[PDB]
Amino acid sequence: RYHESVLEIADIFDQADFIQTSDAVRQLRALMPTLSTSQIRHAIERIAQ
Amino acid sequence: MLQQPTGGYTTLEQFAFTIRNDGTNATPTQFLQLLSYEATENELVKKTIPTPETHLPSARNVPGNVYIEDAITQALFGISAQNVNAHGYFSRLSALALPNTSARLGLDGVIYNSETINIPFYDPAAVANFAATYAKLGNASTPRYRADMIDIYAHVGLELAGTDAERAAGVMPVKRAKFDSWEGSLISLSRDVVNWKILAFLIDLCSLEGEALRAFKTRNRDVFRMMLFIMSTAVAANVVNRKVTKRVDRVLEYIGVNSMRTAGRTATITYDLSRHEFAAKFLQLTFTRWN
Repeated sequence: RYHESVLEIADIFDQADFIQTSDAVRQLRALMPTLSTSQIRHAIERIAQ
Repeated sequence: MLQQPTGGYTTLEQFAFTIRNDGTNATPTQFLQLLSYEATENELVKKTIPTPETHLPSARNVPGNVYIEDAITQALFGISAQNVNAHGYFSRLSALALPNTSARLGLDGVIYNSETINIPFYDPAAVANFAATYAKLGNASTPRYRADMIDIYAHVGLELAGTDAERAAGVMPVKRAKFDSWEGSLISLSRDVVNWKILAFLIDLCSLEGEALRAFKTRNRDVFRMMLFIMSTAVAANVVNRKVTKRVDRVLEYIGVNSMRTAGRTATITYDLSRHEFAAKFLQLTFTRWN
């Protein structure tokens, strides 16, 4: 009786001032193609300018 | 007239006092607990109080329908009052203590010349003993007669957080108040206390006698503590907010010491310089008469 796939959001702490970001940021990340070193450098430059 | 009820004018119930604990009102007794006390390494000594010079301003009768009761409640608790210490209103009041005067204090708090039918008031004898003592505040401002400030506050503190072994003794360690909060809570309670008809609580603090008094002080020990706290807010210097768990908390920095200004210009109600001149000479009368 097999597994599945979920997320934890680091709710197992209950200590404030940490874990500010939530679940949703991860979902956005696993949607774009895998960025190489030179691509990341380019992407940083573009948003900056 | 309503004559006077024996056991207080505050046992009537038509006019009482309820702090608005957010969406639901409550009683002063019920509110005091939400606050805890932090003993710091500072100490105050209970200093004795000087007598008040007897020389209340003479009688004038300019025609104004003066709201003397409304003015009083405004300065002590009111949010940013203006021209509180001006001379004209009190002088008119002092006419009140005079035996045989066509000038009756309205129940609602407005003073009149002669009288009216449609409006019921307090019997002339109840007000006579009242204005005998609170007319004096009027001239609290004069260079010669003016009252202290940096020292009456050694009493404010014992009452707000006075432990019973502490008001039994003389000295109390400097405390630090902290209680639950709703963000706009300090201003919110100050907006609310302004309508208590604080006249009623005072016009009977001079009429009640030896036994009726012993019972009065032992019941309203809260209605007094309340206006004391809200007043002691403007005075203490630093307001620090603590963000714990999912809660939010307000700390009032030092219950017993006149910082001399500010409190929080935004987080609370502030006292001008013509306020320390007033609230001081006020406490110099209620406290003395109170104990």
